[PDB]
Amino acid sequence: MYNAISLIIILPCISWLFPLFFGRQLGYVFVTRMTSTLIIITTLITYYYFYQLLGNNNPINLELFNYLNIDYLDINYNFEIDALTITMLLAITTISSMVHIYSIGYMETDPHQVRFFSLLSMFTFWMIILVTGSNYFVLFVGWEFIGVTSYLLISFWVTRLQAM
Amino acid sequence: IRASFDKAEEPMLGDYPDIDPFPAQLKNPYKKYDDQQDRRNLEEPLSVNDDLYDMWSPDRFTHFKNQDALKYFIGFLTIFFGASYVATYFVPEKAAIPREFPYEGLWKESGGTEKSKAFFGQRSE
Amino acid sequence: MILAGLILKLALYAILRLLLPLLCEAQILYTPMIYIISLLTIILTSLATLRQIDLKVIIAYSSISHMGIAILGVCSNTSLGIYGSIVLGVAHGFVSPALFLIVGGILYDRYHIRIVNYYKGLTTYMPQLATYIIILSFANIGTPLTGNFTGEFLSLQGGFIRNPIIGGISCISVLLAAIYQLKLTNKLTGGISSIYMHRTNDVTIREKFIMNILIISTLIIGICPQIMYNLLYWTVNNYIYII
Amino acid sequence: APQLKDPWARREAWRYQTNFTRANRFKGAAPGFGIAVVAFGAYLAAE
Amino acid sequence: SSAHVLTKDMIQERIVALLESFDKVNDAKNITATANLTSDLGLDSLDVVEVVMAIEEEFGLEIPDHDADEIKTVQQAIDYVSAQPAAV
Amino acid sequence: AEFPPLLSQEDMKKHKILLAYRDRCAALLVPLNECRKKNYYMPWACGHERHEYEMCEVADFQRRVKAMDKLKAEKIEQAKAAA
Amino acid sequence: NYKWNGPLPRPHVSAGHRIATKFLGATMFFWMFLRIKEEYPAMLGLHNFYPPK
Amino acid sequence: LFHLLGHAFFKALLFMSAGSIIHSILNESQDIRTYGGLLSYLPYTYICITIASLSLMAMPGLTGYYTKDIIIESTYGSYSISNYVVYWIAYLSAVLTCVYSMKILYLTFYSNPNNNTITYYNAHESNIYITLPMFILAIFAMFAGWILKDIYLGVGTDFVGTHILPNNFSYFDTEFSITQFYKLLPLISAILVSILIVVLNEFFAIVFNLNNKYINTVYSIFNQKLVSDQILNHFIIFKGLVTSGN
Amino acid sequence: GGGRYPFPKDVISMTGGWWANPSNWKLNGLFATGIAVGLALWVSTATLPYTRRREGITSESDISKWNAAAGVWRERHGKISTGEAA
Amino acid sequence: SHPVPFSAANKKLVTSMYRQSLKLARNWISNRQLFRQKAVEIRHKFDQNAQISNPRLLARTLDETRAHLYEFRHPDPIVPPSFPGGTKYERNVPPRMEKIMQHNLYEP
Ligand SMILES: CCCCCCCCCCCCCCCCCC(=O)OC[C@H](COP(=O)(O)OCCN)OC(=O)CCCCCCCCCCCCCCCCC
Ligand SMILES: CCCCCCCCCCCC(=O)OC[C@H](COP(=O)(O)OCC[N+](C)(C)C)OC(=O)CCCCCCCCCCC
Repeated sequence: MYNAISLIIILPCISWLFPLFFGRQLGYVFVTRMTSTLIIITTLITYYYFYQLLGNNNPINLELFNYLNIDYLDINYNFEIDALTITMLLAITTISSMVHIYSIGYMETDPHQVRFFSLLSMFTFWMIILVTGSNYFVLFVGWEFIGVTSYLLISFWVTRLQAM
Repeated sequence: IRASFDKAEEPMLGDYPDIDPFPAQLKNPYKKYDDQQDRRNLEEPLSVNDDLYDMWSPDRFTHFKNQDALKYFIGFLTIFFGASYVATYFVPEKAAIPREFPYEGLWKESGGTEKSKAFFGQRSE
Repeated sequence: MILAGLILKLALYAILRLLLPLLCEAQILYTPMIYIISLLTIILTSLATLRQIDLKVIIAYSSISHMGIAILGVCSNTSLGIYGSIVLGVAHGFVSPALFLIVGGILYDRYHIRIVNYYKGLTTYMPQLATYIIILSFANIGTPLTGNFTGEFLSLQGGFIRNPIIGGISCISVLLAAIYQLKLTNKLTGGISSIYMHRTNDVTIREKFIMNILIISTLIIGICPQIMYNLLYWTVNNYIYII
Repeated sequence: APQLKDPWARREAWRYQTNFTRANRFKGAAPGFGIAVVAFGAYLAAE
Repeated sequence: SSAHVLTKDMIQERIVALLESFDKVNDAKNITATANLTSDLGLDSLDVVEVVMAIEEEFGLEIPDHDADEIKTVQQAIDYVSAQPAAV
Repeated sequence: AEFPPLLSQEDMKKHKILLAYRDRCAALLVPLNECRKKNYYMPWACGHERHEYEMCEVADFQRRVKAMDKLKAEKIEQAKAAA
Repeated sequence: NYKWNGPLPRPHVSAGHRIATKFLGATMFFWMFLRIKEEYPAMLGLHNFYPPK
Repeated sequence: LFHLLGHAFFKALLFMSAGSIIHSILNESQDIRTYGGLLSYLPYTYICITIASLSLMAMPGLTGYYTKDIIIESTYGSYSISNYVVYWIAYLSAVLTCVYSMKILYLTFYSNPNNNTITYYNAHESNIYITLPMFILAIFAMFAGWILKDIYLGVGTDFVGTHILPNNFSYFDTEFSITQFYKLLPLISAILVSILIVVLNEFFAIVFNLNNKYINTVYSIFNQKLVSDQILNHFIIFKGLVTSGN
Repeated sequence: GGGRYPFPKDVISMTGGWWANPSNWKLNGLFATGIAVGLALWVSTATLPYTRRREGITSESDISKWNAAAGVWRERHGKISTGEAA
Repeated sequence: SHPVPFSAANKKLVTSMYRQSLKLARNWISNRQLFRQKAVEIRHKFDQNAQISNPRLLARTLDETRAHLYEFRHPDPIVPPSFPGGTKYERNVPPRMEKIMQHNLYEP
């Protein structure tokens, strides 16, 4: 019951989605710690995965269900952590964990902390989907949704006209 | 100032007031307007092309007039690229040849078939 | 809702059922004129949308654009063109009714006016309406994992196959849809609450029911479009005239 | 000949007095230099 | 963190100090809440401008003309700086 | 010979060398990659093997330098045969 | 005790900031010197790979 | 790829130090012209920002040296002849790197104060939640390069096995053809111009304050992003909105 | 808390709203951590079978067979490689 | 035109020009010493021509100041963060406290 790749991909999704559903019930305090801690667990998975790959260098895959098999076009939701992917993950996962811990002290006094932390983990999860995907289509998903998430984060102060 | 588009719509206004547009981005921010964000008072008349001349419209720049701006932008670019071309005539020669490889340019390992060596054959040896 | 969702889809069903199985040779001869007309429909209607003032009219113009993409695909003489143009019609008949509900049975019910100049700053007092606006706006423009992307991509595959130039110059719809939709979504969800508008209730459960149905359906076909193939695997090949 | 005095100088003087002089503005820079010099000498001695 | 707040007395202490450091003042112990700039303290019609520019840099503000030219008194300046929530 | 023996095509295919490194010097790249794969690609680990492959390819570089010297000499000769 | 024109006192920075600042500066400058000692010929270009002429 | 990994470590650190600076000041300003001399007040934020700036200036042993100088070298080591110019353009980009870094360091820490007084009474280092990430990222920007240059920039690494065309491989020529002049001038200049513009800003500040009308206009060009921000809106966006309304 | 200002209370969002910190959050935090952990476990155990290493799955003899059959089809259909037509 | 040399309107005008010139110096110059030097030089340049009586030469001088100030404009002026051209203007606006007006007789 262990999967580096499954845990890399689901834990950020948990930290993005659970706050959005449960934030009024959990409060900005616990949300800051839960998203921080889950994204900490993810960074440890990637450092240890980086060690193992240096030992062996046979990338793991994850072949999921079919998005479209119509006619001369098979697109599955495949995923993989190769060498280039594990380096991009080291940057993403480390920087995102630091920022989730730094944005607790920076965003205290801000009323809307929950939506802020949910978006940070959203971007993290979607870049993870970018670097991982074993087809150009799974890349395009992460391409679009990080630009979406960037719109929301840059617009985090919805009253400030220039931010919009 | 009434721009081209805004005085090509003169024949069509009928009874509407032919206002002289002024973008809100240049209006004094320190005055108290009813709508302080958009810098508009309540019953302020609107120009026919107000969607261009409000705050949600693209930002104006008041430092450089746009023609001189275009001169400066294109002049910088052309300087850069022309220097980068001219300086290809003032280039020293390489101190060593490109590497070369044993098996006839590795045509076999590049996916050759003894007739496509021109397409796939790497450097001689 | 009835119009945008279904009556505009009748034109697509009319093509596939009357115009292609018969009149095949006229299709393969007059297709380039169709590509002219669909391309002009896309770009000009999108640019016409950039300078409108009424909310409901803007959603209407978007419907013209997505149908024009769907015509590029169905009139492309390819399987992926048929399966995309159909999926555009389905996902469009999920997304557009939601937007017409938001701008015609929510805001117009509360404040009885459709001019953008009044509307600003809904996010403060009407947050759930903000969330729905942005989700539906990003589904309208064709953000992936939504049927309005999978249909855009497939129709532009087939339009690129038939005429690569027109099928690639029509990829700017990916941009222009974002322009005329986000210039609006930013205004509504953005800024300080409008002085002209007082407060009213957030969305009620009836409308939340509707929007959540219309979003679950498009997310499903955006996540696994292959479910619809079990009905259409014949139709993607009956109407292909290729020797 | 070109020389004039500012009426505010007593106000603008604290920008040049203690803990803002050409010394104190450059002391804490290279904050840990000396300890590291000593350790690098110790480690070269440890070779 | 930034656990700091302004008060009418503190604004008054800073304004009089700003004026005590000003060489073109008549002399000290004329400076008070009721002090005029042109009559009591004996200032030109540009020293008032320099004093207002000084209050701006001191309390971190931006005072336009229509709010500046009406400052003809120190207590007026105090009530003004008390009427900006961001008075630092 | 400053170079070691050239590997055959099949041992190259066996160790899966990259084509840029599939040259005269490939014999010493193999143990280096094995020691790196063993030592987890740390820098303090396989310094000897790195030194060997580096010196061998430096020898190839010097050979190529002398060939460029020959080409320059030949072209000057042709030039002062043209005049 | 606020001299609104006077010479300001020394700031009362904590120990965790004075201790840690000195630690990072120690490790930085030590890592620089140790790398420069073991790697000066490479960064200075003293090895002449070119053949003797 | 290696410069990406470094560039994350020595840039996110900078943005975090910028936040701790901006919050130590009362009004949360983002202007160096109103920062001054927080060095004695903010030492921990200072040591962290200067680490990143040196990891940006390619100081020896830091990640930026390994990640950046080697690209400046392959510009010379490439088999193509016309890439030689790009060495100089990269080199000018480097000396500009040391310029604007040391500018922020002087204007923010070494210079004479330019705010009021109360800003300096209430300046204070920020909480544990801010420091500890800057600590760890500082460790990464100090050590990651030497720890991972055997994987990425190594000789025959095979970790990232991208199928390079042999004809285009130049890393051996890059490391060997390069001479002393073309291996030292970047590092020398990065030290020298850095220290120099510090000396000018601290002793001969007139040099940056001539108030010439032909220098100040060039400052106006390089401010406002080579007026491209004004080209875009007026000639593209605005002539799109008008065409759209047409 | 620090820096606060009034806010409407009837405004309801799935997120907190303004400075959301209800006086029960320890219990709800327990429920959320439990669900999240159970979900992560269900996902990892479910996706285990669908994993594989890039290599080691397909023997090289099978690859040689398949490439042989490729040559057979190519010559039955009388096709030539890329570049030979010169 | 009639720009009177000793009236309130000219006073407002010249005070505004003096404010603007000082802010331009503060924005253009980095160091503080040189800012004070330029400030004193401007106050000298003003006191030198505070004495004029002919309206014509006065108005010519005001036009010269307008051209000078236009010639040393700054594109990125220093402004406080919490004030209009700043980075923290309408960041967290306290929402106006309003009561729920109703629109329908059956729906909330
Ligand atoms: C004339 C007919 C054109 C038909 C074809 C379509 C052409 C491309 C699209 C242009 C059409 C006009 C678009 C108008 C949309 C404007 C919407 C709007 O009102 O938002 C304004 C927004 C900028 O917002 P702004 O006010 O500047 O805020 C900054 C202050 N913080 O505006 C924006 O952010 C800009 C969004 C568009 C970005 C397009 C950038 C293009 C730059 C191209 C440079 C060349 C690159 C080379 C390309 C290679 C091609 C081979
Ligand atoms: C992928 C399929 C959909 C995934 C599920 C996403 C919906 C979950 C519910 C979100 C509720 C919420 O975000 O709150 C709604 C927020 C409220 O802001 P607030 O933080 O609560 O503070 C309240 C302070 N106001 C009242 C001043 C704002 O309204 C907004 O400001 C507009 C931002 C919308 C964020 C959208 C979330 C990201 C989803 C984008 C994916 C396309």
